[PDB]
Amino acid sequence: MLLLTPGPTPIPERVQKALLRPMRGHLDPEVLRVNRAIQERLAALFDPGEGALVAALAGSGSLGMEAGLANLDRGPVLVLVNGAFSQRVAEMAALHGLDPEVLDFPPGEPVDPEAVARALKRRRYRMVALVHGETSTGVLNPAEAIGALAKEAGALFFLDAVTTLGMLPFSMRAMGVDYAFTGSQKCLSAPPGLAPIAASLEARKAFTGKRGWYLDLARVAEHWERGGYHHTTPVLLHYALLEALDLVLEEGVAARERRAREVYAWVLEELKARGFRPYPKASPLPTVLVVRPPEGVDADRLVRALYAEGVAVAGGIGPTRGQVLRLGLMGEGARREAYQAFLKALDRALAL
Amino acid sequence: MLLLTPGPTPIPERVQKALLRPMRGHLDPEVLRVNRAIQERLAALFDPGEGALVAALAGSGSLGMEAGLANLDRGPVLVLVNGAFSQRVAEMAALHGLDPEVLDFPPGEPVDPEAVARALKRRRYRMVALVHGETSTGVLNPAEAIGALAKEAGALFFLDAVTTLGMLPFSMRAMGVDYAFTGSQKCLSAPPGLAPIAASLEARKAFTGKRGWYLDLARVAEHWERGGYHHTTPVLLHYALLEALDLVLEEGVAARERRAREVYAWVLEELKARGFRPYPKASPLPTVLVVRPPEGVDADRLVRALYAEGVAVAGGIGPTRGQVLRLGLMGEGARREAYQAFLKALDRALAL
Ligand SMILES: Cc1ncc(COP(=O)(O)O)c(/C=N/[C@@](C)(CO)C(=O)O)c1O
Ligand SMILES: Cc1ncc(COP(=O)(O)O)c(CN)c1O
Repeated sequence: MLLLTPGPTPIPERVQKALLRPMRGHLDPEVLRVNRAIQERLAALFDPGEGALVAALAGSGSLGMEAGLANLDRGPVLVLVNGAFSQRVAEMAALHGLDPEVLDFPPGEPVDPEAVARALKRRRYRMVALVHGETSTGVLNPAEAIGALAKEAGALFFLDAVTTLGMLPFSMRAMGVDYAFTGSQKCLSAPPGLAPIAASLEARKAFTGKRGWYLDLARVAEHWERGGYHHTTPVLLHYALLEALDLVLEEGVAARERRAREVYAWVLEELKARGFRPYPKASPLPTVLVVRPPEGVDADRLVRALYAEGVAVAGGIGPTRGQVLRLGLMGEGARREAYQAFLKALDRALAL
Repeated sequence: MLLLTPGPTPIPERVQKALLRPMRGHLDPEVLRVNRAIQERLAALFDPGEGALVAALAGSGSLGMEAGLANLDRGPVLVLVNGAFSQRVAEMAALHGLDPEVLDFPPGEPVDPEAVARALKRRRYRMVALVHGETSTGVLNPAEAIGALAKEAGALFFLDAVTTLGMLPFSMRAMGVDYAFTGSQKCLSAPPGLAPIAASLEARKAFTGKRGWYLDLARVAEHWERGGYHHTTPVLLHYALLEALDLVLEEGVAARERRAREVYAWVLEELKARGFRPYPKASPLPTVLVVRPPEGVDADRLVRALYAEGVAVAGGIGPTRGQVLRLGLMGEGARREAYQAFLKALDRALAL
């Protein structure tokens, strides 16, 4: 089953094999040093700035998302929405009483900085939340510009980097980000179960909220910074993430962005040749190709057909449920060979 | 490094090797089949009653602990405390504004049902919380007795079964338990990263509190009962957990208890002969051997000495910090070969 879902992603033998290494306690100095190494690799990708909290939470990307909200002392929070996942952010903010304010943009269209700027003048915000690459629509948002605006309005900048960290240009310092996170199974090509996070110094000062125990970043810091006991960690996953991080760094994000952009380009031409149409109206996300099937072809049915043909892709989600095919070009998904196989399966699927 | 910490525990080869199976999407029909398989096995160990919610949360035992509290509509909650982990239960209950009422018992001593009976007559509790086996003290609490008292009081019965599920006789129905949980790395001897949970129909009816997103059991239910999307799951851990669950059912809980109790008695005599003394004053937990060191020997120093000899054990925690050694007799920890090596390393350590 070729894995072309825009998360989880294919795992390199080298990484998955790391899960075979001898099991150890979560407080074993060796594991503590493995955790130290992980922080250093993640810092090279995150570029978080001194005094920042860098860790890998024991959960999926969503845990990382909620941790960046549940610990916030207060709202209001300007949630920039243009997709299913920024919608999830607003959903979590509301749940936690951060009195979120939604600034909506049409699915398939990028968030507009000019619009953001005007919204920031209307009220004072403690935090502004954005999703770097909106997986549900295949849209890349202008985070660097947004971050500059947030800093001007004196608001913390929360950024979902699931579809970008490890594959596209990323830097918290450069984008003025106060909180970033991803999942171990995204562009990092590691097995799912961990959620790398990064909280700047200013984020930590504002993170005095106490609404959850498991996701309390203060408790998390005690283990990741001081080696104290918070809760038992998925040690084996830690092994795999460290190995996965070395792999990413050996290649370098520049080369990884090229892989994605190149394949994205010809796959779209191949799909347009077959009647498909790109979903994003502008500012496409290189790591996730989202397309509408040919007229008269049911997207979800096509996903089921592709599965039967040996290839797993994703259907739409949130605003695009039942309307598209979402193709992963994150990590090992972004491979010429993988997509040539996908096209063979697609043709078999379309013939039925 | 021989892993004899009372959690995590050594992992069977058959179990760890399952982590090498082909990665799949969290919604892949094959994975959903594995999940239903997981539920079947856990229901066999939990014996939760009809309509109960059974699942494996993506997180450590602590996530399972908080999940049964953060989802509770209202308190007050009578938290029976006699160890570090029942104290954690109290800390979570407070955070979530469930008005916890703590009833303390001396560390090293089991909770007394008669004292609980009186407390339950002093006030009407929405829930009664207990730790089946307190890992910090090596004490086994009278879960069955307390559950009968809870049912009479009309209170939901919350039970931490981390050191008991998968090794000691257990049944939510027989014990009147409404919420039970454990971790994958405990008696199940699987890789850490998952937290098996079981909520009774009555717990589900009362679980209408919305305080956390990730740990919302209603959302978890949507994925584990209807195959819907909640968040990406640790797919490889799921593969491993199921394999570990089968290993448990193939041996049988009755036989696993016997295995643990047999080693407990033998190791304890060997340790007494060497000047060690049992920490529990009554009702010793067969799955966790807690001992005080010989005269003149420091507990934490001995733990480091053992590590230097290639053996990993835990020192005290919470109320027993620096006063004891805690040896794991859970899952693969309960093996003669393992503890014979322990004694060899121990005598080398004691010689210095
Ligand atoms: C932008 C974005 N943020 C957060 C998440 C949450 O991560 P996790 O909890 O699923 O680990 C996803 C996952 N989106 C997936 C890959 C999974 O449903 C998809 O279907 O787009 C995502 O695309
Ligand atoms: C009795 C008890 N309860 C809960 C837990 C929580 O598990 P974890 O460390 O896997 O979060 C533990 C293990 N620390 C425990 O021993």
